[PDB]
Amino acid sequence: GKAHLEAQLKRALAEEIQALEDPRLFLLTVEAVRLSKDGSVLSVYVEAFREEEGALRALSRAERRLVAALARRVRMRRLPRLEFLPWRASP
Repeated sequence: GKAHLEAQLKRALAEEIQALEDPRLFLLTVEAVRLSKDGSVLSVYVEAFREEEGALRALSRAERRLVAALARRVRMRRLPRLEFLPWRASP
């Protein structure tokens, strides 16, 4: 189901973000993810160490490379696009 795919995507994305070198992402962690009803978009809730806005911009800028990274490890015909939000916003 949905909950299981979200767990796989969360662990996968947390690892792919850790693989990025952007200093704005230092010590950033992924608190949760939520996929849209149809799987079109994955909302990713993160906890930034400093300058939360800067971390969100860094992830947003890396969105295409991150989706490419997910496509290499998750089996989905079309991977969801990513929306990055502050951890306080998680459902």
